[PDB]
Amino acid sequence: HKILHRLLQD
Amino acid sequence: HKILHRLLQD
Amino acid sequence: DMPVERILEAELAVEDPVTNICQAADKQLFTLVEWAKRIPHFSELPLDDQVILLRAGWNELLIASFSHRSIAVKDGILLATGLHVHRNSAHSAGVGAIFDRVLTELVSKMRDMQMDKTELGCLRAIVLFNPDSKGLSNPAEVEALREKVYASLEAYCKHKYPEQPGRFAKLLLRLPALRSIGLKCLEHLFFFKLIGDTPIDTFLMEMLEAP
Amino acid sequence: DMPVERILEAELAVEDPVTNICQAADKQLFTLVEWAKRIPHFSELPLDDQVILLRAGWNELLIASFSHRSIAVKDGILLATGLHVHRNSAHSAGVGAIFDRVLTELVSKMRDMQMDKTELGCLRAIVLFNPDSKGLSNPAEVEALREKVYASLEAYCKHKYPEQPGRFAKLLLRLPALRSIGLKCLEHLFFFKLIGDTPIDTFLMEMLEAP
Ligand SMILES: C=CC(C)(C)c1cc2cc3c(cc2oc1=O)O[C@H](C(C)(C)OC(C)=O)C3
Ligand SMILES: C=CC(C)(C)c1cc2cc3c(cc2oc1=O)O[C@H](C(C)(C)OC(C)=O)C3
Repeated sequence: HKILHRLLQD
Repeated sequence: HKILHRLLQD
Repeated sequence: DMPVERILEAELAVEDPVTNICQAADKQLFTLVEWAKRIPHFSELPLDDQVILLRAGWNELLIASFSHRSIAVKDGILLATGLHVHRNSAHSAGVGAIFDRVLTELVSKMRDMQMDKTELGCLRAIVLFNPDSKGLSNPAEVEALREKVYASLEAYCKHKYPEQPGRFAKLLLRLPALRSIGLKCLEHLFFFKLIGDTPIDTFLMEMLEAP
Repeated sequence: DMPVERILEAELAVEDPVTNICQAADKQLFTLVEWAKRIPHFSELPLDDQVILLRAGWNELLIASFSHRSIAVKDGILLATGLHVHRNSAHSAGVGAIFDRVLTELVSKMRDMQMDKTELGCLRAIVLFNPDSKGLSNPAEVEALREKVYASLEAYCKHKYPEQPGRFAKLLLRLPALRSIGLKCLEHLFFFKLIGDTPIDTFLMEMLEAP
């Protein structure tokens, strides 16, 4: 789930 | 819905 | 008025594994009608609205009942037929995913909080008085009855469990789980009907009819 | 601690019709992540649990938001893209049944009770902190946060609306409707994806991925 992870990272 | 009606009737 | 005493009375008055489950479901549908008649003010609703409410609510109502019945058993459900369905048996019949949801989201949570029979009865009465049910001649009347149930349930919870201020909300917040599980159980039932190699008795079959 | 002030802040910080709806959904998914980061203690959960919670909750979260956004409009929904979807347009696109459910079970009910933004935010925070979400490394931690939200929501309701003792329960009892509507909306989304003649953007598409 790359988009979600990236957005949550910061 | 004959069964339900009959059972609710009494 | 909506006394929790009358709601508990109603609960106490009525007290392939897929096949056994479906047979149990049909059996309990008869018992469900008698339960509902014992819920204060239900019998005084128009007959067509009684029909709508039970047709809308039967699966969640039955699911709540067998889930609470199963709190003292590990990795299984107790059917009203006296039959036990083990997690393993459910899994081996291809219905493991939904069975596990019942165990984790309902049974184990009812067990964890020691949901009592009055609370179960009230939750079931709330489900029964579903004002969102399509076709109701007077939704406001059904909304009113639901309000009376949860007013009474909260009072019961505050009096019986004053040490647990969040108990009332905790009870209500099992209802979304019950709704989703009910919907998935229905999906399976429609599939069993479609496939045709699971016996479905007359009352259960009637519930799978269109409005 | 779970202050309703911080939850309202989060709400205020983020403030073929099927195509427009899907485009709006994708857009709002980005905004949803930012909303969740502003919900107290969410960011301090393991990253994998943040992922699980948002993947489990996104549709209900988005549905709650557009439903409350639409309370001042008749027979329609307000998308965050600035676009309005009229009941007639939804019906004419073959999505009338689910659209009508949103209007009757969510929008009209939010309108009837004048659900405020703090209450909406708290309901959304409850949805977000879903301890039934599969794969959570610490469900008890998520359960704890949900408990904190509904403890705070109730306190808010008792203070702001002392004349409505049943308001708190009334708010929580929209959650089963939100759950069922969310599930049906998801079913439609999977169908639009399957059929292939509705553009679905990357984040929305990612949400339709398997775990
Ligand atoms: C195992 C899951 C599946 C999906 C097959 C499934 C289960 C299921 C279980 C029960 C039911 C209907 C069901 O429909 C289903 O599709 O009503 C029966 C109860 C309420 C137990 O009656 C008694 C005896 O109390 C319980
Ligand atoms: C009309 C119903 C159907 C079934 C087609 C349907 C509707 C639907 C609607 C919205 C959605 C996903 C949806 O999936 C659906 O399948 O997220 C969009 C919102 C939350 C509005 O983003 C904004 C702009 O706030 C709203």
